[PDB]
Amino acid sequence: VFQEFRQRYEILAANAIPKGFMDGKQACILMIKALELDPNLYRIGQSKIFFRTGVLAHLEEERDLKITDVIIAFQAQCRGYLARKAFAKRQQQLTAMKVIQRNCAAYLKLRNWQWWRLFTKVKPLLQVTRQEEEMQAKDEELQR
Amino acid sequence: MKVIQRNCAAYLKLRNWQWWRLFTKVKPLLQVTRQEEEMQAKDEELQR
Amino acid sequence: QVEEMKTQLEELEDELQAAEDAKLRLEVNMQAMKSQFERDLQARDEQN
Amino acid sequence: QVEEMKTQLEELEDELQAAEDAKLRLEVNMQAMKSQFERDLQARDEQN
Amino acid sequence: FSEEQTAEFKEAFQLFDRTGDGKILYSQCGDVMRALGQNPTNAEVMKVLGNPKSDEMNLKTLNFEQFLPMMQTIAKNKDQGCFEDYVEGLRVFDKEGNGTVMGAEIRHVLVTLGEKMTEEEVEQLVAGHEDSNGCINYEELVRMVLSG
Amino acid sequence: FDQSQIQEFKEAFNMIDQNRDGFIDKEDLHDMLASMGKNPTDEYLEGMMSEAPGPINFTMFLTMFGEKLNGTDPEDVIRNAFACFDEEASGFIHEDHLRELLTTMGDRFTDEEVDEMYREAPIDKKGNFNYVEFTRILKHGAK
Repeated sequence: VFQEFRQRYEILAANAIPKGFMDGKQACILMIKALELDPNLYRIGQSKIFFRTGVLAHLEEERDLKITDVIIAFQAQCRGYLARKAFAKRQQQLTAMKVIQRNCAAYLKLRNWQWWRLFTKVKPLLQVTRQEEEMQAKDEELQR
Repeated sequence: MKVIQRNCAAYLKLRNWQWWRLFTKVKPLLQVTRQEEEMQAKDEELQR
Repeated sequence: QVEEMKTQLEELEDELQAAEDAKLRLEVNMQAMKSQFERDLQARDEQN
Repeated sequence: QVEEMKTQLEELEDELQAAEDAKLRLEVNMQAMKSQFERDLQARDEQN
Repeated sequence: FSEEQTAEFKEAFQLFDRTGDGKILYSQCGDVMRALGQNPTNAEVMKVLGNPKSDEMNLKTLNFEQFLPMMQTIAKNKDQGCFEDYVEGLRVFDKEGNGTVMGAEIRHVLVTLGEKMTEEEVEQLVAGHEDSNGCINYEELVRMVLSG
Repeated sequence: FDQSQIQEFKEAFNMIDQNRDGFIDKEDLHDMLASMGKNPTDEYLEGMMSEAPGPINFTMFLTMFGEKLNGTDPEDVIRNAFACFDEEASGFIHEDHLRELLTTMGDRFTDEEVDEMYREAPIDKKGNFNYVEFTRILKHGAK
């Protein structure tokens, strides 16, 4: 159809086309006139346009050879955006990791000290604070 | 019917024991409140 | 001057101990706040 | 010599104390800002 | 340039070191450069990377010393593709000019045009902005990428 | 310094100080482990009394467990850092994943860490590791 092809391929030569969009049929007529294509290679129509074989490939390539600039530009920009986003994510993960790291390294330093088995055998005995905190935790859990 | 014997014998031989009586005194004296009310509220909420 | 140098060393050791305690507490608080806020954002996203 | 050493130590102590006070103030401010941001994130999660 | 931001530069450089000394792979250092706002195409990267090959890029790392002239050459670009470029090109890339752009076509023409990227790259790029119409508002995402 | 930690330490101490003198002696831990099981060899007791400047007093072991412990973090922030660490948020990351990340996370880590972790963690039969209870064990929830 007129408007589809027009808005899709006017990138090739939109030099002097009036920005006020005239009749879509007339608009594509003038745009292909500017495109300098032989009439027999296509079929002008009252509602749609018809084309030969392989001509779209020529038009596709002519279109493709103009978009690469935008292609590579936005590609670099989006790649850098993803890069900085993943960078912030990984550095936050690394901060959390350093916290976990300090903790487990302290555990390493302490998992083997003899006092540990001793004073850990006794902790499960006294639980008055544990009893109370579990009472309130079960209260809110039962309410939920 | 051979597990009830341990329970009844224990309750009998401790009922006369004055130390078991002291224990069964001090718990209602000042100990039943916190833990007993906690467990009672837990059981009530669980049943609900 | 010997007494003054002793007092100065005492004040310096006191200030250094206070600064070390404050720095340890501040690092702990910063790490805790960061981790907790990140985990809360993650849990909120999971709940959404 | 001892007086010069004590003066150097006092200058170093004053400088380190000023630096540690600035660092502790910055860390307390950052912790407060993090707590406020976490509360705001919780409120925003509830609103969401 | 200046030591003004070189402190942040140093901490970021050593932040992504797999050896923890100041030697970071060529792919990785380009990724850091892109994360530093300066996000050029890998073409000019290799151009200023001594024109190496993929093997050298994945085996040879870089010190922080040569990293300064490297971002210097990167700063010689002094500009990249503009915002009006992206908005008008995406607007004219759609089929009907309906304020949006279809998704699958964007994914395809992104992974299969010019600079090649994996599918999950553009996937997590477009992720979150999807809609039942499949036509995402290119404007919000492009301004998010530009500002972000 | 933490209120909960200091209160539970002094609680366990006044429970183990069977003489209530504030001075921990061989009698206390000896009879405690005897009631628990095999009595401790007195050389172990002397080595445990070698850190303190004498009969372990209250502030003595207070300071010793402080200097041996000050620097860690409670399980809350541990599992907080663990939460965003996993996208599934169920706490079931893989242990070999933990290995491949520990080797270079921040500073480089060796093999003793990972082998000790695997030999002292309830890992599943393919690598998946759960920390919802393991981290609490690290803060002495069960061990």
